[PDB]
Amino acid sequence: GEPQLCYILDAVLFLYGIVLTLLYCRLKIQVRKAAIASREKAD
Amino acid sequence: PQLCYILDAVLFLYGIVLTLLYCRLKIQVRKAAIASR
Amino acid sequence: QTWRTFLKKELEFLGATQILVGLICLCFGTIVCSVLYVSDFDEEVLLLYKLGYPFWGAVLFVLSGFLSIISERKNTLYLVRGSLGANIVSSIAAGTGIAMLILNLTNNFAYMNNCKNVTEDDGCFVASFTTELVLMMLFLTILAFCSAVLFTIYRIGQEL
Amino acid sequence: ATEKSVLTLDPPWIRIFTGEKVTLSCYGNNHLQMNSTTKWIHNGTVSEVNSSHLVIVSATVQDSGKYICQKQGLFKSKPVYLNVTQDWLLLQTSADMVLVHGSFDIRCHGWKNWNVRKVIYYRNDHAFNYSYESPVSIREATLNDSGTYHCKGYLRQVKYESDKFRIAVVKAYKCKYYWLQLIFPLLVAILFAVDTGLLLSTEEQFKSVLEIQK
Amino acid sequence: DPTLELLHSSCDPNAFHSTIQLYCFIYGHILNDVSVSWLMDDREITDTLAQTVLIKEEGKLASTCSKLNITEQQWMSESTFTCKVTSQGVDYLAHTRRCPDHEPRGVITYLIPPSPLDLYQNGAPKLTCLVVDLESEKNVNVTWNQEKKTSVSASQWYTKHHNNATTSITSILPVVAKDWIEGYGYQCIVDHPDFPKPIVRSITKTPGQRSAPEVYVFPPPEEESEDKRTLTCLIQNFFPEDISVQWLGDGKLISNSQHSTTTPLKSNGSNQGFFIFSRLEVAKTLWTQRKQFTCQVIHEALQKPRKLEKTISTS
Amino acid sequence: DPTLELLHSSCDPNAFHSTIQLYCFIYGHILNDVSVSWLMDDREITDTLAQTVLIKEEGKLASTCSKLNITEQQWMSESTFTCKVTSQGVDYLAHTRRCPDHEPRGVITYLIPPSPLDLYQNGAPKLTCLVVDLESEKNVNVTWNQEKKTSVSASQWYTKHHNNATTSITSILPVVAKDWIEGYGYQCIVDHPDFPKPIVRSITKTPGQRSAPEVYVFPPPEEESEDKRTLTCLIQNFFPEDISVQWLGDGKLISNSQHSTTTPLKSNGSNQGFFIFSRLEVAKTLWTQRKQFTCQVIHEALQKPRKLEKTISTS
Ligand SMILES: *[C@@H]1O[C@H](CO)[C@@H](O[C@@H]2O[C@H](CO)[C@@H](O[C@@H]3O[C@H](CO[C@H]4O[C@H](CO)[C@@H](O)[C@H](O)[C@@H]4O)[C@@H](O)[C@H](O[C@H]4O[C@H](CO)[C@@H](O)[C@H](O)[C@@H]4O)[C@@H]3O)[C@H](O)[C@H]2NC(C)=O)[C@H](O)[C@H]1NC(C)=O
Ligand SMILES: *[C@@H]1O[C@H](CO)[C@@H](O[C@@H]2O[C@H](CO)[C@@H](O[C@@H]3O[C@H](CO[C@H]4O[C@H](CO)[C@@H](O)[C@H](O)[C@@H]4O)[C@@H](O)[C@H](O[C@H]4O[C@H](CO)[C@@H](O)[C@H](O)[C@@H]4O)[C@@H]3O)[C@H](O)[C@H]2NC(C)=O)[C@H](O)[C@H]1NC(C)=O
Ligand SMILES: *[C@@H]1O[C@H](CO)[C@@H](O[C@@H]2O[C@H](CO)[C@@H](O[C@@H]3O[C@H](CO)[C@@H](O)[C@H](O)[C@@H]3O)[C@H](O)[C@H]2NC(C)=O)[C@H](O)[C@H]1NC(C)=O
Ligand SMILES: *[C@@H]1O[C@H](CO)[C@@H](O[C@@H]2O[C@H](CO)[C@@H](O[C@@H]3O[C@H](CO)[C@@H](O)[C@H](O)[C@@H]3O)[C@H](O)[C@H]2NC(C)=O)[C@H](O)[C@H]1NC(C)=O
Ligand SMILES: *[C@@H]1O[C@H](CO)[C@@H](O)[C@H](O)[C@H]1NC(C)=O
Ligand SMILES: *[C@@H]1O[C@H](CO)[C@@H](O)[C@H](O)[C@H]1NC(C)=O
Ligand SMILES: *[C@@H]1O[C@H](CO)[C@@H](O)[C@H](O)[C@H]1NC(C)=O
Ligand SMILES: *[C@@H]1O[C@H](CO)[C@@H](O)[C@H](O)[C@H]1NC(C)=O
Ligand SMILES: *[C@@H]1O[C@H](CO)[C@@H](O)[C@H](O)[C@H]1NC(C)=O
Ligand SMILES: *[C@@H]1O[C@H](CO)[C@@H](O)[C@H](O)[C@H]1NC(C)=O
Ligand SMILES: *[C@@H]1O[C@H](CO)[C@@H](O)[C@H](O)[C@H]1NC(C)=O
Repeated sequence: GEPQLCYILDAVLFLYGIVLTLLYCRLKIQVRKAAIASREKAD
Repeated sequence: PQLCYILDAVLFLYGIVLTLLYCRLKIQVRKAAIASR
Repeated sequence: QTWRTFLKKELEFLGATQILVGLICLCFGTIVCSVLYVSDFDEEVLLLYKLGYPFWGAVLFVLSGFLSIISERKNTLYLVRGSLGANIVSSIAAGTGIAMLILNLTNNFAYMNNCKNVTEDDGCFVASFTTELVLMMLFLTILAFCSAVLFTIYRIGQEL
Repeated sequence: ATEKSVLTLDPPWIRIFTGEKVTLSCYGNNHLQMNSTTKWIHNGTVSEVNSSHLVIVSATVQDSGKYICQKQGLFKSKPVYLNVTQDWLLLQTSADMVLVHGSFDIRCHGWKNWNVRKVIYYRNDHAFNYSYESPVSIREATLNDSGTYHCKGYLRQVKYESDKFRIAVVKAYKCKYYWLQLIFPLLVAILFAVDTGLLLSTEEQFKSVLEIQK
Repeated sequence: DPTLELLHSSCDPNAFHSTIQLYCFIYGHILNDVSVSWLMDDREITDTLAQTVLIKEEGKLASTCSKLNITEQQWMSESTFTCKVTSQGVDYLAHTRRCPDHEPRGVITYLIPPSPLDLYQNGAPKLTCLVVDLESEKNVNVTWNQEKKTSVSASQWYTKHHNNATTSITSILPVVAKDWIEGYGYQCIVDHPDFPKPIVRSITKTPGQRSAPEVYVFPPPEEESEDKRTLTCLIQNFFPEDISVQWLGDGKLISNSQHSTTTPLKSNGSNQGFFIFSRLEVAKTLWTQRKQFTCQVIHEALQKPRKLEKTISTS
Repeated sequence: DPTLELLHSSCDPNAFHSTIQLYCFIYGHILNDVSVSWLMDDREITDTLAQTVLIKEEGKLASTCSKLNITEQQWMSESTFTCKVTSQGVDYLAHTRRCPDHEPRGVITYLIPPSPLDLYQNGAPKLTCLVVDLESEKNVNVTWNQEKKTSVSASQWYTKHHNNATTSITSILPVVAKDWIEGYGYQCIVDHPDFPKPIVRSITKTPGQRSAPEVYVFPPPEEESEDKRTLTCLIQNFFPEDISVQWLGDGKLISNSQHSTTTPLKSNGSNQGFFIFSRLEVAKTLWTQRKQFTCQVIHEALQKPRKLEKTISTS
């Protein structure tokens, strides 16, 4: 009754956290690639 | 129970704030890339 | 040129994903081995935490992802084959991990079926904790297996 | 499918005197197929006993501890905390933790099964039942039954007081590893803290490249 | 028409005893006329030990001692041993029994004699049956047996609780004052469905010789410059120990707050009696008020109205 | 060598007498030499009830009987009685007890603090550790524990075999009064290798504020009636109840049997005084010998030498 609610709550929290972490890693990879390409081309 | 509930609330607020900041930064970087093209 | 042009960022993204999956898998392994490795609890419920699979899989994932990250910066033009082989063997490692995960999942399902009052003792509660862990690790291992298969097919495409 | 195992005490009192004989029986539906041996664990030690019934003719101080029985093909049973002392008077109880609406038996016992008369049972230093010779087994236990119990009686015609024993009657919150159930929250927070650091680095590098790729 | 005397032997602690012995003495019965038999549970005795030996010679009368031995099991069963004598076609029998054990299930029975104050002066005595250490007020039967004078007086029974999980039962029987002086019996019978046998407790006025109490009151020796005053009243040579004390100083009765009475104790030989001290403590506000102080005593050995007053004046 | 038998009647519950009849028969006692005396469980009765009569006369052996009335409560208390015959200088014992339905009442230990008389006036305080109901003195460990280790010690140990099928073991610990005055606990440990744990007691000076007693001696309240005169000593407002009271006659100590000290009783006032009375009966000859008496109370709260003497004269 009471523990399963927080159970599923933590499961969905972990799933959303993993999704957001992959999204932020993709953003970091994209921004570095863009920065390094711009610096190499301009300089 | 209540402890994981309050942690869930603060973590949902944190995730919403981070998602909004990520959306703003992604929009900015997409606009910059479009201007670069 | 579909994946041939898409890979330039996908390789790095999936390598970072592999690093992340390895880190949380190692975290689970260390935490459960430190806390949930008492002799009072049975051995069948902790199927994953009996053969050394968590540590070995985390080490393999971390090493393969690190090699992929180093190779993505064009280092000595040699680490491409090493990363390809590392993720190739990591594919079999992830398959074995999936088999162990499903075996532990069905064992924990049987144990929970034996439980009646829903965590009426330490055994049923730690069984629920273990099946939680099994579900996470299954999600993380599915992600890692997708990363490994994508990286391996891409590197096969390049090496032809 | 494998089933769970249960351990029963004879007598079912988890607290016994030194030298008393106690039988621990492990029948957890072992009859799934054929007869089989048993595994006994006491303080993490696999004793050389493989019988359904383990008999302690003369219990000692060292016999106290954590007992677990396991039938072959079956999971380990619930642990039993055996407590053996050497007092004049003892308050034997069927169990130490009782769920809501449960029942548990309490009986005051003397040394070497001597005659014990005019027994008064005190809960939280407050008497609740005066029994001549009968046990005071409680049915439909609630949260108000949780506390410290002790029985004061007459050995022969000498007044004695037993040692105080704490019996916790609570809800299904048996608990122990709830701090791990802080684990998903803690892991996401660490994970969310790592994401926040990544966001800070990403925005700093974005500003830097914004002055670079301007 | 002889005299019967049934005496069962001891169960000696110093040595081992398993041959508990019974003697039946017949006195004054006809010479050479002995037909003594033994009767247990209204069934004829089976043991051959039925000796009938002539104690001595009493002319045409005689004295006969009947001897029997038995084991603990024959006595621990609480049987009905009797010795029946068929003398002149008349069956004389006397019943002997193992006495019912006090507190059979741990209940302690106190049955207080009526206070002399309420029995001789107030005129409303009461017999108190005060059974304690019970478990519940279920089928607890407290009955009053008024021996000789059955009367029609009823009883008032009630319960009282404490914090020991021990229910107490108190029964009050209002009796007539004259009957106590006459000495007729009274008994309280307690019955419980866990009890093997109902228990019986009886007492009347203590037998003995009545001695008129002597009362002496002492002046306050407590150094009047001080604050408190102590009053001493000594009552000696009174039997039995049942006695009542009161203080009616300056009219009305002083409540039982500034008063105490010493427990009765036996005198050092000589006259068979007791001595008691009553101490009354007062302050300066109550003292030096030109009042009286009387130490009134009530005892059965006194003449009617069983009141002796020793009075001192603060003047 | 006369033989002794001892019998009793049981209860006869149908009639009220509330008395058991102990009958000690002595056969073969030498004529004009029987001196049968009755003894409780080391609680010799002072009641004047013998009723010794001759049953039959032979010339050199004869027989005799001794009679006691005992209250039902005393007989129910599992107390042992005994008739003792002192013939030709040798004693003979015949015992009786309502023998048990249970086991011999376990084991009981008593700890007696030293009396104030030896604690403060004739310095030799000794703690008493006395264990009763022991089956036998076999490997009985009797040790002691003191808060302050002063060596010496050398406590005694002696066992006495009672008639009550039991033995009592007593140990005396000689202590100095200074430690008791300052306050130091002591524990007596008795261990028989049939015990789950040793039985340990604790004796310490009773905590609380010390109150200096006030002692008043009263003049003889009686008149010129010869017989006996009564002397009263009232001691009030002292703490704790550990007190010693004795009478001095012209400097010489009067024996204990003459004087009687009443049991302490809680004082009604807010002082916890435990007021006590002591009575002394004096024959007419002693009073006419022009004697001087002294109350010699001993208490801790008093200054050195902790003795309060109150003098009462005759003139
Ligand atoms: C749980 O608590 C209850 C109540 O506190 C206990 O019940 C008490 O039990 C004791 C012991 O049995 C009782 O003490 C006895 O009381 C008798 C009746 O007292 C009445 O009369 C006196 C005057 O004589 C009044 O002052 C008093 O107020 C009463 O009206 C006394 O007669 C007894 O004394 C006699 O026996 C003793 C030996 O026991 C002798 O030494 C004396 O000389 C005397 O012959 C005795 O004092 C007490 O009265 C009970 N309480 C009540 C309210 O009745 C339970 O026992 C306790 N539970 C357990 C397991 O102990
Ligand atoms: C077999 O027969 C023997 C015969 O002697 C019995 O021995 C006696 O047993 C009684 C009771 O068991 C003893 O009485 C107890 O004595 C204690 C110590 O006595 C000293 O101190 C008291 C003052 O406290 C003095 O008056 C006395 O003269 C001694 O100097 C007392 O402390 C006991 O009182 C305590 O208990 C009563 C209740 O019983 C309370 O009301 C009191 O307040 C107090 O707490 C008690 O009076 C007696 O001393 C023994 N005699 C000897 C020589 O040892 C055996 O008991 C008996 N055994 C059986 C099984 O029947
Ligand atoms: C396995 O663990 C149990 C505890 O559940 C041990 O039993 C405990 O230890 C001894 C028995 O050998 C008992 O004696 C007491 O030991 C403590 C130290 O823990 C000491 O301070 C006391 O003075 C006393 O000697 C102890 O009571 C007992 N625990 C309980 C609850 O009864 C057992 O010994 C362990 N196994 C081995 C092989 O040591
Ligand atoms: C097993 O049995 C033992 C008895 O041998 C239990 O130990 C007892 O625990 C109680 C606590 O409920 C102790 O009471 C407390 O003792 C301290 C001592 O200083 C005192 O200060 C407190 O006021 C309170 O009285 C008791 O002393 C103790 N007994 C012994 C011999 O140590 C134990 O709890 C039982 N259970 C387990 C799991 O061990
Ligand atoms: C335990 O196992 C041994 C060896 O297998 C066997 O000899 C013994 O009989 C077993 N115990 C019981 C109670 O069957
Ligand atoms: C006490 O124990 C008895 C068992 O004889 C039981 O019937 C009763 O309910 C218990 N509680 C009370 C308050 O009497
Ligand atoms: C439990 O005990 C507490 C205090 O002893 C009391 O306030 C409370 O009402 C009790 N529970 C119930 C359900 O009455
Ligand atoms: C009967 O018992 C008494 C008790 O001691 C004994 O003296 C007597 O010898 C017994 N009678 C026989 C015939 O044994
Ligand atoms: C006496 O008899 C039984 C005893 O168990 C009791 O139930 C009943 O009410 C009593 N009756 C009277 C008249 O006292
Ligand atoms: C005392 O004993 C004698 C012995 O004959 C008896 O007559 C008398 O009634 C008894 N008195 C009491 C008060 O028991
Ligand atoms: C008693 O105890 C003392 C102290 O432990 C010990 O020295 C002695 O051997 C014991 N034995 C006897 C018989 O007193």
